[PDB]
Amino acid sequence: SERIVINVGGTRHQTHRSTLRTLPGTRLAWLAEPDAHSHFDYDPRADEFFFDRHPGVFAHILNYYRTGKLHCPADVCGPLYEEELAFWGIDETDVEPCCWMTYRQHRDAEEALDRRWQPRIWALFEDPYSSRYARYVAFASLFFILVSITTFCLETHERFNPIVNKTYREAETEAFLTYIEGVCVVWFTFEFLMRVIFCPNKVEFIKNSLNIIDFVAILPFYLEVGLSGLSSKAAKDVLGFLRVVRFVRILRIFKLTRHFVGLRVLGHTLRASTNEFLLLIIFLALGVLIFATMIYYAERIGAQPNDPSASEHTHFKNIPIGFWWAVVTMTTLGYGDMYPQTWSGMLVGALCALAGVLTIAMPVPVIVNNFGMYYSLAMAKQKLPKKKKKHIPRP
Amino acid sequence: SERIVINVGGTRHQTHRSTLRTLPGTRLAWLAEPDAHSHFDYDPRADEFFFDRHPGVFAHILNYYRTGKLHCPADVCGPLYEEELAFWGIDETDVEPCCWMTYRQHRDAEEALDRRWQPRIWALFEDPYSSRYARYVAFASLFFILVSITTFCLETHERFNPIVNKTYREAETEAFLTYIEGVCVVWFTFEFLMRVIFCPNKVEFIKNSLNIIDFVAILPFYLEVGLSGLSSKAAKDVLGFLRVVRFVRILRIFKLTRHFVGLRVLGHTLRASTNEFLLLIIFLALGVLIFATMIYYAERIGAQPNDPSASEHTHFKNIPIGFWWAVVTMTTLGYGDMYPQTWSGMLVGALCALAGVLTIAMPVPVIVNNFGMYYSLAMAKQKLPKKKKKHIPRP
Amino acid sequence: SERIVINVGGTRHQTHRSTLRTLPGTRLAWLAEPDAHSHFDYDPRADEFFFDRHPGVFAHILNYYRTGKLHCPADVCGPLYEEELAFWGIDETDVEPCCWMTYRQHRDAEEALDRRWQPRIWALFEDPYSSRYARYVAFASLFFILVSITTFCLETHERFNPIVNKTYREAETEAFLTYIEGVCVVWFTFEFLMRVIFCPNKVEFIKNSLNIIDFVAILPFYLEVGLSGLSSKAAKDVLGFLRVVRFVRILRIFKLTRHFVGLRVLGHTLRASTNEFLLLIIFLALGVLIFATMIYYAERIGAQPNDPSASEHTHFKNIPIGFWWAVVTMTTLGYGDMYPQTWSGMLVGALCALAGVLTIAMPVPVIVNNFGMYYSLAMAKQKLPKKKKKHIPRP
Amino acid sequence: SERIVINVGGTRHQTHRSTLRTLPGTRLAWLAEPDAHSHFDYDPRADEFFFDRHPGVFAHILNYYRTGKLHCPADVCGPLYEEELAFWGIDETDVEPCCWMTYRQHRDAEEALDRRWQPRIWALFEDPYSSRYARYVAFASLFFILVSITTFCLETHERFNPIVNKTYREAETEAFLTYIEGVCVVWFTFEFLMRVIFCPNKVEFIKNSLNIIDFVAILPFYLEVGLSGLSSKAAKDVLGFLRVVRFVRILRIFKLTRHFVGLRVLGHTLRASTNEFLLLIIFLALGVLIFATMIYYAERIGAQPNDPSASEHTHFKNIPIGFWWAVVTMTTLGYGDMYPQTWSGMLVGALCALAGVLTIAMPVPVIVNNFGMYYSLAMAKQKLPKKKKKHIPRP
Ligand SMILES: CC(C)CCC[C@@H](C)[C@H]1CC[C@H]2[C@@H]3CC=C4C[C@@H](OC(=O)CCC(=O)O)CC[C@]4(C)[C@H]3CC[C@]12C
Ligand SMILES: CC(C)CCC[C@@H](C)[C@H]1CC[C@H]2[C@@H]3CC=C4C[C@@H](OC(=O)CCC(=O)O)CC[C@]4(C)[C@H]3CC[C@]12C
Ligand SMILES: CC(C)CCC[C@@H](C)[C@H]1CC[C@H]2[C@@H]3CC=C4C[C@@H](OC(=O)CCC(=O)O)CC[C@]4(C)[C@H]3CC[C@]12C
Ligand SMILES: CC(C)CCC[C@@H](C)[C@H]1CC[C@H]2[C@@H]3CC=C4C[C@@H](OC(=O)CCC(=O)O)CC[C@]4(C)[C@H]3CC[C@]12C
Ligand SMILES: CC[C@H]1NC(=O)N(c2ccc(Oc3cccc4c3C3(CC3)CO4)nc2)C1=O
Ligand SMILES: CC[C@H]1NC(=O)N(c2ccc(Oc3cccc4c3C3(CC3)CO4)nc2)C1=O
Ligand SMILES: CC[C@H]1NC(=O)N(c2ccc(Oc3cccc4c3C3(CC3)CO4)nc2)C1=O
Ligand SMILES: CC[C@H]1NC(=O)N(c2ccc(Oc3cccc4c3C3(CC3)CO4)nc2)C1=O
Ligand SMILES: [K+]
Ligand SMILES: [K+]
Ligand SMILES: [K+]
Ligand SMILES: [K+]
Ligand SMILES: [K+]
Ligand SMILES: [K+]
Ligand SMILES: [Zn+2]
Ligand SMILES: [Zn+2]
Ligand SMILES: [Zn+2]
Ligand SMILES: [Zn+2]
Repeated sequence: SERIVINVGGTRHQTHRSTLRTLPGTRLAWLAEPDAHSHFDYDPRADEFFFDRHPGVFAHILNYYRTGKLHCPADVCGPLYEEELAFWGIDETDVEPCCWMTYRQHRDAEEALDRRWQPRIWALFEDPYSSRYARYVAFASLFFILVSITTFCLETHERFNPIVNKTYREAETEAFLTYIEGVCVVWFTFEFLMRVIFCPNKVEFIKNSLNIIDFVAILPFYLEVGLSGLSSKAAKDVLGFLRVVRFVRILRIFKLTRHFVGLRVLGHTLRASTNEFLLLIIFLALGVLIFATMIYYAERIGAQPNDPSASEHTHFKNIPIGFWWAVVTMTTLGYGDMYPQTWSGMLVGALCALAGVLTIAMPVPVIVNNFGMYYSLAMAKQKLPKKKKKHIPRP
Repeated sequence: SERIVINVGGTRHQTHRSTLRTLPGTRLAWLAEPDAHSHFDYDPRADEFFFDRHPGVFAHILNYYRTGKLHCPADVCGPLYEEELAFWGIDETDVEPCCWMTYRQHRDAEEALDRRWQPRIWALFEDPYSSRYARYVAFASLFFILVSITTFCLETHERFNPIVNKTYREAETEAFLTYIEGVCVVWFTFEFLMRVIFCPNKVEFIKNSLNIIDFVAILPFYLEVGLSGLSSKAAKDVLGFLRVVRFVRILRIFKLTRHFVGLRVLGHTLRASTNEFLLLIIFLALGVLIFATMIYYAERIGAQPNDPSASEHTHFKNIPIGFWWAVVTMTTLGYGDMYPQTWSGMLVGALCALAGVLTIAMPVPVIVNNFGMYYSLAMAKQKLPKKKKKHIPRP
Repeated sequence: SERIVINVGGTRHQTHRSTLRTLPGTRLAWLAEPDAHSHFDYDPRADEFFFDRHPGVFAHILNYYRTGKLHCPADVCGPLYEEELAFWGIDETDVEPCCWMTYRQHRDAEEALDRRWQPRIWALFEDPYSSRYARYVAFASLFFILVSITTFCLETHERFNPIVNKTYREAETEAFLTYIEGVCVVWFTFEFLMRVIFCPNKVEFIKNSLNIIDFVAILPFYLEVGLSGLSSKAAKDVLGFLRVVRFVRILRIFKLTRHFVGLRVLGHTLRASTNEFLLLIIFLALGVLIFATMIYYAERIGAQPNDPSASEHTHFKNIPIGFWWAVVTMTTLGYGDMYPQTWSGMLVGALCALAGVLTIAMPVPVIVNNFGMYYSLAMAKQKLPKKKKKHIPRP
Repeated sequence: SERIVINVGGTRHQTHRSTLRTLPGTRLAWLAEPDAHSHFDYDPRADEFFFDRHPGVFAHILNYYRTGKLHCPADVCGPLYEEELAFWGIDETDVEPCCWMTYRQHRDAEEALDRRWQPRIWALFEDPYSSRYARYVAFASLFFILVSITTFCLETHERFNPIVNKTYREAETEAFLTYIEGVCVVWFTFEFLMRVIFCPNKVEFIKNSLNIIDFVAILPFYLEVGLSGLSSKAAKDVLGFLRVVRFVRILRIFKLTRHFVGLRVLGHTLRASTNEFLLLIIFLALGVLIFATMIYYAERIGAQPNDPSASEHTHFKNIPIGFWWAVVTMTTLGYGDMYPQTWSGMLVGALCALAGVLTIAMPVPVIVNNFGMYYSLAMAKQKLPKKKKKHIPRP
């Protein structure tokens, strides 16, 4: 008589058949049919149906059935409630906004985070420490990347570019640094040559950004060597262009840091928080423009309409330079190259400081907390090494 | 015999009729009446009343009945407990302070966040991307707003105001920038004219701050054009005033950013955190005044009562300038235009730095966390698109 | 037979009499006695004892009885668990460290936050807005405090102290500012005189820090007026001392801000977080000393043992000045008056920057979070105005 | 018939014997054996097994049995769930990543935080305040450490090193400071001598870093005294070396601060967050290198290939100095000694500022939150003094 008792894991839940039918197409709606006594596990003597599930969360699922809103309990995790909803046939997109984010947190974080000697030669990058030879190769690669970066940094130092007035007063970098860069080049191009020759999935290897970086890093030395024969003025200009391009040597440390879990988590966080990064950029641009205009106008209060001497006493000659001042003041960087010198400009700068603090504190915590989730999940996955399931599902 | 059993969703709750009557005027108080056996769903054989509700939270409601204090469970959400309290007749303002904020969080966040061709022409701003023509119009508006802002920023640059000594050594802005601003004006005033002519709810349209901004942005060009005919000295002064007013061009980017969810969430957060903003302002003012006075006095320790040379060795000539120093030091901005040069002033500046850090870290986290709630709720509402209810309430 | 059933709010809990006796002196230990059948509410037919309490938390209390450790459920609040423990006779100091802080949070926050016309005249400060006359008096007091502060700030400005060379080239402040300070004095001393004459609890009134501040603020004007008659050189020195003491005028704004809930919450937070403030001070001192010594030594690498020219190229002449540099660099203030100019000093300064960031981020979040608790509780108490209890305890 | 009822603390849990056998080797798997009726507490009349445990968490353990995933309820603490899992034979390493971190938090924090007169003389450092004589000794040690640090700081001040041109224009520190350092030395070496003579566990005492620091602090004075007799030029060089080593006096304040709970918690946090510190270091190095290169190239846009005058207008002569600029800009320190002066360098500096803010805000919150856990746990352990257990385990 409209009375149905559901025994979920030893706990008897009593509700109405109309309440069960309120959500058609689900297991509890099917149970509310006159044929459930034969279509389900039914007890004639006890006059109740049995279910080997978790009653505590069945209570909340039946609360959805009863009221019309699907919430999520805070005493169990999202994955557990998801398994129970899947078993009961409840659509997980019915979760109310008051619980959706907490319910999805873990799944969202997981989504964000996720010849016979030819294989041996291709194993040079895969777990280099696994083999002694590959570990030694990795150590040599670290040496020859650090040395290349050091040579690139030193080539710009004035000590290594004494001015030669014989050939014409121009500068000339020392040749020993070039020789060290050359030995770096020969070793690193040996590695690149073996990687390119012994290369499965050629399309993927070419598309690989790290390999592209390696190729564009090795190109300039060869191009400079070849073009030196031409020894033309246009060849000199192209040599200058090649020197400009030589900066790609610093990008070979991303290969070294590619195995770092913190770096991978940071990359995943950057991919996930694109909206927050765009929000930060837009906020910063708005504040920069507004405060540059405000300081420009506050530093000219009481000035003549067109007198050129109005701008002779203020660092803020124009609004574009106020942009730089505003970004520096908003980031609390405060270089001091430009600062207000009037009372009105002083008030404007104070407002700029507080506004920058607040507008940067708006989305940076969101990005930081996303990074926290992803880092914690990665560390947990490390601390939980793969092992036997220990559980046998039913035949 | 004073013993009453309430069967809430299959779970039997046993309490005393005096306990039920402790809260008069509620459903459980009515149940505690001699006529509940006919006024409610009663089972003579089982001698208990049945309720198709959530027992887990009925336990806490009955705990309110039993002890006298209404708390809120942490295993269910505020909206769920609110529905249950509403059904049971419990006043939601009885929630104790230890649980009120958590119970209300979601509702507070939601409150904070909340001719035949004439409609087609009025659809120019409503979902411009919806129609191809309106999307093109929006692209053109973006172009003509960015170009206007660029021209306004460039007019203040010294490169575009060569000094003319013929007519009288004064500055004169280039005319090509004025011409580009003029084409910007003609397009934007075409848009404004159509918006004003085809305008439902004229009162609302006039009261609209964005439309007011548009009108005050278009006024100065027309006023300068008209007043140039007068060519009087007072007309020149009014032209200078119009140049000052010309700054309202930068306010036309708020129209572009008005569709941004981050901007709307920021606005809602600013509306909600007025108390925290006032607290921040008052704290900053107190600290600024106190530390300006303290540094003024610390830089004059051991000085003569009236010797004018006492202030010749310190940046802190007066307390008003100490205000600027104190705000700069409190925000950790540290421009460096003024800094203590004595030991006592050094100690005072250190105290200013720490005090500013703490007093700014007091309410900024509150504002940030409010922003976090509102942003998370808005993102959840986006991720949860409107769909079928999927639930049928009882006839 | 060692089997006892406890019916707590309709839920039957079955345990052993030895388990109940494991904690002597409590209600459940008494229940485990052969005389509980007459000393408690017992049901012979059902063979169980009845209790009109919350079973969900009785389960955790019985878990304490069973295992030996008292924990606190996260599905209910600390006050609720406290009431239940008090009823069951459990000592609340048995709570394990894994739950003690969460259990106590709310109570700790509450502890931190906590003639016939003679009363009318004494009501001048109590809710001044309550009476129209008192509100007008408060407005006048605000006016005469702001004006006094403005006069005090302006007296130090060079515009108001033109140098008089007739009487002897010394400075002399303008007399109109003194006259305005005098009218401020007469009004404020009228208020102070009425407060002192009509004064209940004279001991408390004298001990009041705000009234002490008022008296020390009014003293210097009278002392300067009286001592001007002496017109002696020692009198001039005492006049200079009185000018130094005149700074106490800025302390009369604490009276205005004493009614501010944010200010009161800040005071409570300062009282509560004394340990964290001491930790911050000690950390800062350690880092300052260490980094001052480190930078002093890093700026003298390769220098002569005693050559005086070693310190001619570095801002770090000594360690005491390195203290100032270190505090400025640790607070991320970066004035720029002193900075490393060597590679070793540069590394030391970088280490100082990161170390300061971390050591300041250590306890500042603790203080901030305490402030957050207290502010949230105060706002909740405001949002929950006093009303009828609505609940009637049993006779 | 495949139906088994488990009565856990008065609550009847009904499941299948196959469900119980899904996890072999556990208590519930043993219960699912035909001999459980004699191997466990069984009730023939009621046909159920009894367990004096917590049903609420038994429900989640049986949910593990049922589904195959072990989660952890959020309504109870990690230690409680750990005791229950241990009783039921469940491996605590089966906890899913969605709950592992919350389940382990407390245990991880605890792991991170963890003659007859000869003993009396050795009690000089153990609870010095316990005995009056030891408290006086501690006060004297504080005096003689602070005075030594003050003398060390003052010896580098130019006031105490007047230049002597008689003996040869070199500097000479005052002798009274040396005499005060000598009395400091005699007292502190008395303490060290008694500590070394009366010393249990000599190996541990020698290995103690604080005692090593004490010995290396006392060595230089004796070495300078002894070597002064030689009075050789090489002896003068070794005297300069000893002056350099004299810096170890500042390390004697770690002994004073070794009893501070905040310092111990900081040390534990540093030990625990090694991964986060390495992440911070690697992030900072990557950003510093990248932004130094970027600013170097942005300040030379449009410059000649080799013209020496290209670097005459920019602070960024090389990339190594850009390293210093980049670290200063990333930490928001902003000294101002070097800043971009071009538009491209300005954009690069802005990007550096935001990138530094974000990359420093990534792991610093993790370290801060670890510190928060450890500090809260230490304060809780203090607030919970050792007392009687009050609970008697079963014979
Ligand atoms: C420091 C910088 C970031 C500027 C300061 C930020 C806020 C103080 C302002 C700047 C832009 C403002 C927004 C600009 C325009 C709009 C659209 C406005 O909606 C409309 O105008 C639609 C029509 C109407 O009903 O008026 C709602 C507020 C909002 C989001 C504003 C909220 C407040 C904002 C974020
Ligand atoms: C850096 C700036 C913000 C100043 C430093 C802030 C705090 C160290 C001080 C400044 C003002 C102080 C408040 C000024 C006056 C009062 C009113 C006082 O109450 C009374 O005086 C009422 C009568 C009495 O019982 O004395 C309680 C403390 C409180 C809030 C003080 C708490 C401590 C405060 C916040
Ligand atoms: C930037 C400033 C704050 C200095 C850097 C802080 C930490 C890197 C150091 C400085 C002082 C150190 C503490 C100084 C001395 C001790 C006592 C030491 O215990 C003993 O020496 C007792 C006897 C023994 O077993 O050795 C335990 C570590 C601890 C707290 C140290 C932990 C690491 C600390 C906090
Ligand atoms: C301001 C500094 C810290 C530089 C900016 C940081 C991020 C914008 C960049 C710098 C280094 C990047 C990482 C460098 C290389 C890799 C390895 C890459 O994996 C591979 O290349 C493996 C082969 C392939 O499938 O391509 C995955 C992304 C990741 C972690 C990158 C993610 C994005 C990172 C963190
Ligand atoms: C060339 C004329 C020269 N003489 C003169 O008083 N002014 C002036 C006047 C008011 C004024 O308001 C201010 C003040 C601060 C910020 C600010 C404004 C704006 C222009 C209205 C918008 O942003 N600014 C400048 C001048 O610019
Ligand atoms: C013109 C006389 C001149 N000669 C002289 O010693 N002083 C002096 C003395 C003490 C002194 O205390 C200090 C120090 C630091 C901060 C501070 C104070 C106040 C005045 C009491 C309040 O805020 N300040 C200054 C002077 O101002
Ligand atoms: C007067 C002699 C002069 N010539 C010379 O090389 N030095 C020197 C040598 C090493 C040195 O180590 C450094 C470097 C950086 C920081 C630092 C140290 C300490 C002294 C060991 C402790 O803190 N410092 C200075 C000098 O001070
Ligand atoms: C000596 C030649 C001189 N003349 C000239 O235009 N350039 C130049 C050109 C482009 C350029 O791109 C930039 C700009 C900003 C950052 C940046 C780059 C890199 C080199 C490509 C990598 O990091 N930088 C510099 C010069 O360095
Ligand atoms: K800063
Ligand atoms: K700064
Ligand atoms: K700075
Ligand atoms: K900061
Ligand atoms: K500076
Ligand atoms: K600076
Ligand atoms: Zn919900
Ligand atoms: Zn509560
Ligand atoms: Zn616990
Ligand atoms: Zn889980």
